[PDB]
Amino acid sequence: QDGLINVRGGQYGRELIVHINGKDVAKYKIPDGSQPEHVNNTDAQWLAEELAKQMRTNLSDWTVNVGQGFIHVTAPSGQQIDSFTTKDGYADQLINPVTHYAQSFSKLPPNAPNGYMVKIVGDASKSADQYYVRYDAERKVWTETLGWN
Amino acid sequence: QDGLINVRGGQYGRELIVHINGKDVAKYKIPDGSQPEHVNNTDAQWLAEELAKQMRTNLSDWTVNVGQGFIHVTAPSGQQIDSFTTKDGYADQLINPVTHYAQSFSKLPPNAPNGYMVKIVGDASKSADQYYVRYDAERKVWTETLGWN
Repeated sequence: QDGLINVRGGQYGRELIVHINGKDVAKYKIPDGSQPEHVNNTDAQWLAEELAKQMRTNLSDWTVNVGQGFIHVTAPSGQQIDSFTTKDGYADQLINPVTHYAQSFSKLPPNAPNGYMVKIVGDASKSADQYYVRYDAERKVWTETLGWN
Repeated sequence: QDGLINVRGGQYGRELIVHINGKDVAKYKIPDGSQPEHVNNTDAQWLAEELAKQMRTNLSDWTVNVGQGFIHVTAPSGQQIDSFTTKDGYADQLINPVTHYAQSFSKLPPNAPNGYMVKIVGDASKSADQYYVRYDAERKVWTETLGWN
């Protein structure tokens, strides 16, 4: 019942969709560069509201906020974020659907706003258990805290 | 009896084929940039159905699906994916035929959809055995599970 899609510099001609709840939500491709309006377009920040303003129209029952970040999808008590994929168009380094479960400490979202926790799972390279981090911030830092339940 | 070809940003003038069952299947080269239709073309996502729609025409007995991903080739009980290579045109970082056997944890496909297992073989750098991972997701994470048979 929350979790987030960080945006990083969408280049030209890449259809970005968000596949929450099975439906194709937040459809946009960054248009082909002929140049002047397109170079202001290729940033992540203008997309960060352009992707989000369509998700305020579609399924439509919960509120969206973005900071430098992400797109902080968060549902009410009835619905959840099952089948959460988000197509990239370019390689994986374009945008990422990142959730409450990362597979390493290095693969971790930059902002992920203050009330947020990740179950870091083992890297399968060290003999490590599965600790949790909980960004807290006021200061951009991933600590280590208690389990959620 | 499954396994997958991740696509990452095919640049201009690179013939991509998929060599399943010996035959040259899914032939396309990304056309030379003169510019406007070609910059929408150079993405991985438009290729992800363009490569797959030819494999729905050729050998033709099994269904294809793609998510953000890959091309999830999966055969029926009679046929298998023997001689599975997939030409890249650019370097190895363009597209990769990746199967149920990786040689390290770092060399591992990003999505590889939920019902999928990899035999991680030893890196020949540590004194390590050959453990299996089994992506499970709902959460983009490679765990460690039981053997298949």
